[PDB]
Amino acid sequence: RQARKDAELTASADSVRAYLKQIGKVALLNAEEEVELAKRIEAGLYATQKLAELAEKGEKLPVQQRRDMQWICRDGDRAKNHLLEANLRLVVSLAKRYTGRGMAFLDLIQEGNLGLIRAVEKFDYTKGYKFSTYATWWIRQAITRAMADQARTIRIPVHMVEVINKLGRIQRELLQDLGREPTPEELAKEMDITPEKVLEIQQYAREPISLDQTIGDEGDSQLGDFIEDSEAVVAVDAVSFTLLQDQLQSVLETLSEREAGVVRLRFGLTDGQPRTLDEIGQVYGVTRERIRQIESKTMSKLRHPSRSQVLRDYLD
Amino acid sequence: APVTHIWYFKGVPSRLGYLLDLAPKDLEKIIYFAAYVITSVDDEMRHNE
Amino acid sequence: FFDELRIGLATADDIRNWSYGEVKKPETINYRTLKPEKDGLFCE
Amino acid sequence: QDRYGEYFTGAMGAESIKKLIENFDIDAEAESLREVIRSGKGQKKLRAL
Amino acid sequence: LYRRVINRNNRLKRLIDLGAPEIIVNNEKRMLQESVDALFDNGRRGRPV
Amino acid sequence: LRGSRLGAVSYETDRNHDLAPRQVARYRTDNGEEFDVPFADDAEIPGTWLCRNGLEGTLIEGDVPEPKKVKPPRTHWDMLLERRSVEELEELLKERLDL
DNA sequence: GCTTGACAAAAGTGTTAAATTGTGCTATACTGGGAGTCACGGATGCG
Repeated sequence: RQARKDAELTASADSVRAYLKQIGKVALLNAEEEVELAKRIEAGLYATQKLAELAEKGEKLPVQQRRDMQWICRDGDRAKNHLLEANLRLVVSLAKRYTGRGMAFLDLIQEGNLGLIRAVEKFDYTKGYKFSTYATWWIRQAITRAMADQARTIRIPVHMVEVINKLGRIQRELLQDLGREPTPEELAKEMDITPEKVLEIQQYAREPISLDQTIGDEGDSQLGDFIEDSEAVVAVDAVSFTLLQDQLQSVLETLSEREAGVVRLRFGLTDGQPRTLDEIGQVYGVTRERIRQIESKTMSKLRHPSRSQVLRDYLD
Repeated sequence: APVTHIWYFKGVPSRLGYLLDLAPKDLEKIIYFAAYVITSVDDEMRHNE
Repeated sequence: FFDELRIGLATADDIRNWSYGEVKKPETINYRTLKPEKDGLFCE
Repeated sequence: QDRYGEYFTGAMGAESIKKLIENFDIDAEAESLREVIRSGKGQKKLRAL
Repeated sequence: LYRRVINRNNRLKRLIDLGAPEIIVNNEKRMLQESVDALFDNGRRGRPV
Repeated sequence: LRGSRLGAVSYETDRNHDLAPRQVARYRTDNGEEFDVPFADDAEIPGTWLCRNGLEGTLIEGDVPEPKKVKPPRTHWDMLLERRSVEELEELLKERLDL
């Protein structure tokens, strides 16, 4: 009945259970059977590039060799595919170390596969070393690079996450020396950096929380309902400025004719572009210092309380 | 690569399954890389003697 | 003005039309200077 | 595939279902179902309906 | 969730470039489909993210 | 608490009857589509642009193709030449002469 | 309704140094996870 069968009905929707069984459809290779594959890959690649090298000039070749070269290329490609498939189990073994540290397990396996690929494009039989020994380093490289590059919503770069890991490991380890969680003094005494930089690093290592968490001992309110907006438009100000635009530009400006005209350009009230002295001295037929003089006259006359009394109340 | 909207792959009824006349489990196997399916076949090598 | 509300099944072309840009990069905001990135999920 | 992979086309995943829906014809199954509903008596009638 | 797409898609864009074996690309496309399914409506398939 | 948005609000005078002169350019894309961009009075004429559809495009007028170029990617063959000389590869090609 | 000239402060150019960011590389050998069930209507089939 459903009680017994349900435990296996979902088995088809678990890539962790299914990939690890579809993976093992090829037996793991040994040392004797991989040098041949590597040599054949190298031969195929070199022949493939020699086709282009010769075609740069153009010549015709015997049919037998013409077909043998293509066979070599294809079968070296097959050798590469076989070698890639023969070590996905090692990839999984290495990847299963990093489970739970942000990245998804299957993503870690895929990145280990990328590391395996880059390893096979450098494994050299001529040195006599095993494929596993060389490829483990590259698998770790790829997996760790990915896990440090995209395991956070905010990307702390490789060089920064590096020092963050150094700080974390030192903080974890040094506790046993004194029985306390190290503070900036103790951390700085061994990180070879000053306390303020350590504080900056600790702040930089911060991670964002989710708004969807539910607070209030009930599943009704949310963390985010009570977020006050600091940017929200306030109607009164929207009104007030308009009134100022209808009080400053409209009334007080219309009291000195051309003498007030300089204020229109000097402060850019009519266009928004402030203008320098000479730039508005040459629109008329006067020098920059004449503009300065008329501006001083206007400032002295307008600054007087008799007119400033109306304009002051906005921010008195 | 292409992708299929989940709301139509399943839901009792599975709109995609009824549209293509495939059972939900058979359709599940195809979409999710578990079995092959024949898209088309040419009669020139089926009725050719 | 509102007379009725239609709910169709969006095709690929409609989805392309609805977007003024493509998200080609997975970062949200720069960890430093706190600004959106050039191709992230928050790009200006 | 090795012995006559040239005679046909087979695929898996959502791409193959894309092709299947592409070649699927609406005018075809409609008549078949309309006939089966009335032609059939038992469960087949309900499935066609 | 969106990132889980943009990542898995991007890596797939790389894997096609490298011409990786069928298993690698099939697994990548399966993960892409699963991630899009989680993005649209989580929990209707398998365990939720 | 107070929340921030990495933004701000302004309320100065909007208008349409007075506007700075646009300089409109159009770009054709490698996917066959064309788009338009209005630029400012500075009279700049950029030759390349990145369009909405996620693909780069070039000015329809067609001035100064390929403005700039970047280092080509490295390839498995280069990665092989870094650990082998041509003589050994030719020797292997000889070794694979027949079955 | 305003000029010549002279000084000092602020707004730009350019070269260089320092820091900040991105990609590659490490060779004994190791080879395939693990996590705390029942109730409801609908598809199939019996006569």
